[PDB]
Amino acid sequence: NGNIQVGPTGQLTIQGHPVIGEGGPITVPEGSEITIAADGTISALNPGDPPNTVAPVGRLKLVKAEGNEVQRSDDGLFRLTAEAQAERGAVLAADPSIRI
Amino acid sequence: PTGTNMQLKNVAAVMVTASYPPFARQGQTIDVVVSSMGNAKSLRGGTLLMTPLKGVDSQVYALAQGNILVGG
Amino acid sequence: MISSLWIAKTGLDAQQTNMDVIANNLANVSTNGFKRQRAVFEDLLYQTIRQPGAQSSEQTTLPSGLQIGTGVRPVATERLHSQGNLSQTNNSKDVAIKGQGFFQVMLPDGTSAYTRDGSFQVDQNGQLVTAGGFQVQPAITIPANALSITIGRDGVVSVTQQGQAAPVQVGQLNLTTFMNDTGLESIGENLYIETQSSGAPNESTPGLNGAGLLYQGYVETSNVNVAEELVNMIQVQRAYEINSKAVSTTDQMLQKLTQL
Amino acid sequence: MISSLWIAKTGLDAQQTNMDVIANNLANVSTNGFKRQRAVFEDLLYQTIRQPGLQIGTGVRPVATERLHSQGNLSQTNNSKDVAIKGQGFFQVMLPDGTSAYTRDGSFQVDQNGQLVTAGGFQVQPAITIPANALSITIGRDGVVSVTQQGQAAPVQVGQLNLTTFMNDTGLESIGENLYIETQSSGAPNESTPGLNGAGLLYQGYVETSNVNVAEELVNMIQVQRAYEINSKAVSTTDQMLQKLTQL
Amino acid sequence: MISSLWIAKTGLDAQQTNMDVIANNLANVSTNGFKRQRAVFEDLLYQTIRQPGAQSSEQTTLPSGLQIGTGVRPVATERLHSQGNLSQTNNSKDVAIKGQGFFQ
Amino acid sequence: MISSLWIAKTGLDAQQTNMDVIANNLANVSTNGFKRQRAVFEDLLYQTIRQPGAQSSEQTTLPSGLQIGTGVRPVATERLHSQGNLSQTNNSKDVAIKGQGFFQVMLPDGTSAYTRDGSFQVDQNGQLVTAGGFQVQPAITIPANALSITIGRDGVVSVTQQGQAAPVQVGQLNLTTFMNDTGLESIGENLYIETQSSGAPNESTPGLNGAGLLYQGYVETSNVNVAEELVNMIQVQRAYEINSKAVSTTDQMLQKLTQL
Repeated sequence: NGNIQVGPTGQLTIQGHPVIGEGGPITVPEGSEITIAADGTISALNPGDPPNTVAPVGRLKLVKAEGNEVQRSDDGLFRLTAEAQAERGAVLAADPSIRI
Repeated sequence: PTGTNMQLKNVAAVMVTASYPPFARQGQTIDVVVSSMGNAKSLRGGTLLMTPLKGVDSQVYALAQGNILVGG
Repeated sequence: MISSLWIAKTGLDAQQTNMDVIANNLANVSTNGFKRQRAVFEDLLYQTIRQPGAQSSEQTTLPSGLQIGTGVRPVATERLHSQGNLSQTNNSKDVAIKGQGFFQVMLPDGTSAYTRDGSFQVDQNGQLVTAGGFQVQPAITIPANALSITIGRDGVVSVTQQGQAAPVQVGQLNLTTFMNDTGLESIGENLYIETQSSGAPNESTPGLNGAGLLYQGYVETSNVNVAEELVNMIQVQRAYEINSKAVSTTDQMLQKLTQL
Repeated sequence: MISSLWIAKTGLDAQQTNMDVIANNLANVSTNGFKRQRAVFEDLLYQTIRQPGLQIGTGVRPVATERLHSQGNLSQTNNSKDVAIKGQGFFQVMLPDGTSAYTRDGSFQVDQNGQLVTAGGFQVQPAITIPANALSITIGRDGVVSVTQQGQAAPVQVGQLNLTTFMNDTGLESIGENLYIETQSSGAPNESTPGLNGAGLLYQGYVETSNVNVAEELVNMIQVQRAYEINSKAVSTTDQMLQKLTQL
Repeated sequence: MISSLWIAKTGLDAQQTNMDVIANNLANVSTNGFKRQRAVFEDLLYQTIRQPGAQSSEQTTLPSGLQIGTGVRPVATERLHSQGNLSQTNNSKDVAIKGQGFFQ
Repeated sequence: MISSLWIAKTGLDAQQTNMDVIANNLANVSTNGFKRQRAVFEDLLYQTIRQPGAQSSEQTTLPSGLQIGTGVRPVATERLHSQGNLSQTNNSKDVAIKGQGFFQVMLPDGTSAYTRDGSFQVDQNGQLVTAGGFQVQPAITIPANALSITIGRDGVVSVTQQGQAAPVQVGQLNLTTFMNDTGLESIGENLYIETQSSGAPNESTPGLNGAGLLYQGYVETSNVNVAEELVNMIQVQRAYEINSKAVSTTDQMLQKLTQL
């Protein structure tokens, strides 16, 4: 689900779950316009300011996992199977080849 | 160059306040309070660069520089 | 209900405004002291969608991203304050301006208006008024038994009475100049009033620091160039054609969606 | 569900975007100093099916519109205050909030206290102060604005009209009313005198007309209408196939 | 809307300027000490769709590329300062100049 | 969206480029030292499909396969550098070239352009400049109290002073000739800048090596032949109408394909 929604405090949540970036959960400046990039780079623009101040604030963590390595949990979110957990670690390393 | 665009993100302009203690002698150290002045999100692990602390008479009575401790 | 239809509607309205300006310019060809008007348009807003200059990828940025524009809207109509060609009507009371000045008149309300037209008459009381009966400042009083009225280049109005070899001065016609001449509010009746965008009225003698010279027996006709108006009429007609075609094309597209 | 409705929908939306661009180009055919826009379409992600080799598409999505920065035709205004640009360059105009925008519309006026402003009233950098008793305003090819006064037999120098040149003219942000602001894709606004360092020249009494060619827009409208009809037919076919499926 | 239309529009203004100059010259036939005007025109902008002399290949160069031009513009209206014919009015107060001087 | 429509699009736009060439030639009829332009068109791509020459039936080749072509593109516009008709204006400052030479002019930015318009003026310092204020090279300076200026057909310039019965040479007007005169880039203002396709500037005094002869009191009028322009109008209109007819036919075919 790519339907990302901002909060009044500025954090990125998907279905109420905060989005995970390279610095952990993604927090974006409050009241800013966001442009996700082909590699997940998040650029924040403050309204009123000139377009010269567009500066990135983080990067979405995009991971690659086939259907064999993921099993659905009871809350609708997929997670690594035990084998795949022991093979590729508990925390998946982000793949830079993923386009978005 | 005078005509250029610098868009920093790791630098904040701050005001430093301190108390000049009674019978203070040169070379002694005092505590300072560092407060941000414009649209800065945080001062978590910043370092205060050389700052001259003026009095009411606009004379330098102390020189301030150190690492800021923010609660967290 | 669909964006392209609003954009084409705005285009149609702008072209209709241009045609209205053209028709107004052509309707005032015979008006003395008339200045032709030209409208200037601007585009309206721009939908952001994808902010250009954003990070397209960690090391690269988006060059000239996706901006969707709205229609068009007229900014303002500017006058062309240029010396309209002069004409000899051989009348002692018609006055024309060679430079950049204006005549001052008083409205019945007590306020002061400014007119460049110099077709003047005399009322029953002997004061110099315009064609609409408004009393021209500074209130030159023509006496009962006048034989000839002489208005010089510097604005002196003199009357030659019977049997006197010297002429009797009865007033002094001054001209008002503005910093911004196009900023005046036209109320019709060949009258312009001062606004805050037209600076302040600076009174001056006709021949001094930039007021024009007054010519007696001359009238300043309109500066409307008619061949330009015909070519612009052709242009406006073709543009209205194209905008109406855009509207019709959008109409044809929505029909297929209804049919779906 | 999983089908072709979305493919066709993404297609229609692209034709709608192209038609919006065409309508914007046509509506601004009378604006002075307007650069036509062209929308670039470039397809979505592909789904790969593995054999014991084939890739299915997903649709089309608009990426970025480009403004064509060619030199438009000049027309006549016989107004001494209007200047057009021969070459590549932008007039710098100061917005009320303080940030400087860049415009190519050369139709200027003098405001109530001197000062050269655009048609919207915003002041034009470098600031000019025209004297009140000016008889004729002359703007030279190299941007020197000289003013003649009655009596003195020599014109008085007032100001220089500097042109701001960007290395990438397409990346400027169009803020609306015939104004562009610099962006990260069009950085380093280079101020120069007109005529040197690649800056354009100035023609006084002329204004630069729009860049919109008409035939391209009309034929593109024909193509957009017909492609929209095609995508609508595809949507209808998918609808009928799903209707036949559900009736089982 | 069409470039050809703008080019013709200018040309029309240029010819109207020529006509106005001719009319003004004819209107001042009997005036003494008059200098007839003459208008000079020049090329307007030149759209460089294809650059003349562009290096199309590493060996061949494109000669005289696509230089689509815009209309015309009058450079100026210059007066022809030449000695007009002298005429004898036979008045003591009438003076005429033979060379290139001016009365102040 | 369909091939025939793209081919017809090239067609309309190219007949317009013609139309622009015709309009540019017409607008500069009164321009002195103007050269008329002519556009050249070429064929666009040709889709191979069946390859012509490929062997069918082992011993029989296939002649003239499906070379389906795309539309048209204009190659370039070439100026017709021919001698325009000389017009006598009886002026000491108008110079006309009768051969194949160019005057050299210095732009204030440092570089040099080349012009054929010979209407020269004198600035406040006495230099011979172009009507646009650009200073001619070499650099003819004219004395203050000049009574008559004589420009010979050899390019020598003489000034007759008072009290001197013998004219004094104050300069020498040279002509610049090029290998290829069509390769000069026209920058407007009757000025050409040298390009790499026009060789290098060859200086020559008027009468030798080919440079033309300079006439005083004459101006080289434009070589635009106008009846040819009208006949070209009639074609540029009929061809555009026919290409639009092709567009309409393709539109009808696509409409019936869609409606079914």
